[PDB]
Amino acid sequence: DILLTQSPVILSVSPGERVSFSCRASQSIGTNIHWYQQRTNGSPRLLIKYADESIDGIPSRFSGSGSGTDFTLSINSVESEDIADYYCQQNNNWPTTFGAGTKLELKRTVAAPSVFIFPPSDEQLKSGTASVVCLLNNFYPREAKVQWKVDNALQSGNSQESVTEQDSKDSTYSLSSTLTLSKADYEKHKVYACEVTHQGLSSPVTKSFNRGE
Amino acid sequence: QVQLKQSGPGLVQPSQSLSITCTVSGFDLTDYGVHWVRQSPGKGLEWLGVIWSGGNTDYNTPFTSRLSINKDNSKSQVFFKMNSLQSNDTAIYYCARALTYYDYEFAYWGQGTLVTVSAASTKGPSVFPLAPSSGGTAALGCLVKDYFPEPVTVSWNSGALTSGVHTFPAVLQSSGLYSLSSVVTVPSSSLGTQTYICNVNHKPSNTKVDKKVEPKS
Repeated sequence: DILLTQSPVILSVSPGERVSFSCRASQSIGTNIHWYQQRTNGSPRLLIKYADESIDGIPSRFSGSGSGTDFTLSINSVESEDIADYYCQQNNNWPTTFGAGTKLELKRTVAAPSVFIFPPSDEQLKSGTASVVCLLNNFYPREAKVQWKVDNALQSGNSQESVTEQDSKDSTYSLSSTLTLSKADYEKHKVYACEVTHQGLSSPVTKSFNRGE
Repeated sequence: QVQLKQSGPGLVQPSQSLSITCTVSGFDLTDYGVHWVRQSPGKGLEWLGVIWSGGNTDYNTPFTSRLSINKDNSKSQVFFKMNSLQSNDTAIYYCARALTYYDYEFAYWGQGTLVTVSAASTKGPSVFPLAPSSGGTAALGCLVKDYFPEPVTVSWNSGALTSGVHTFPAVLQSSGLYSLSSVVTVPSSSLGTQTYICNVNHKPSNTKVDKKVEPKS
């Protein structure tokens, strides 16, 4: 089977820049390459067929070039909504095969998170478990640190977090961290605090609540 | 308009079979092949096979002895069946149609079917409110906890509220169940007038829950 090698693995660029994706085939495939965009939680979207041919409904900023083994997808002036994984596909040789993808990330200015803390619901506490959630909204860059404290005891290992993909309009991330305790432990303590460190903040931000206030 | 709509996500037990239906519209199955492609978590695409206009099939080499594709032209349905699933067959499965009857440039795709291969039980989520508390903006949300397998869909106000929504990737907890949060930021002055409902659907367990979220008294 033909192996397609896409480079780079991750491409990080600013809005308005020209960007190029490389796809290299293990042997010559003529111009029998097609390209796809796949946005977060989306289906692939055909951008270019047969190396350089346009597809109805695809913006003019997308174009393709190449012949033989070395192919290029170009976005001439990248827009925030172009964040996606990009894949090449060959079909000179059966079976049709796809590259492993290049992920396009967009740079933007530093933006501090807005931080919010949520106590566990009374409904959940009936179940015997307390989830405490700290939300870091619309920030950049992606790196951030959440530290949980319960009555000034540092919590370690009993939280999980996840981060959204970059927003298609503003290129920010958001992050949710969930601290999980038993009901019994939750009701034995008063001060629940999430401390957030981020490049955009001159000092760490703490959001806290007192249980029962 | 050309569309391909696939059956819902769900769990397959190891060594058992996967069955997916792709229902097409805006073209006739007698005029186009329908292809199947999967995508393993965090990976690229793998072409599995095709049922052509006239009913012939081709299967990619790894799948020739365990895949069958059939169709019903009169019902615009294509049936994908794969036997003997193992863990590493966990993937999003897609049906797809090419631009031209004989070709492989996939202009039209199904929405995908997430198939999880695991020995575990299907379990529906509990939904808890992330209540707003006291720059004019409030955040609120829903915690969708303790479900299996993925995925869950969350909308707000029956799809009418999309601005400011962030639905997070699920985390796998040490229990082997998923948990996810979905949040939205809204004007604080809307909290007394507007209702905020998160609509949660876990198709694998046929669990739909609408949860109202509001300031705690």
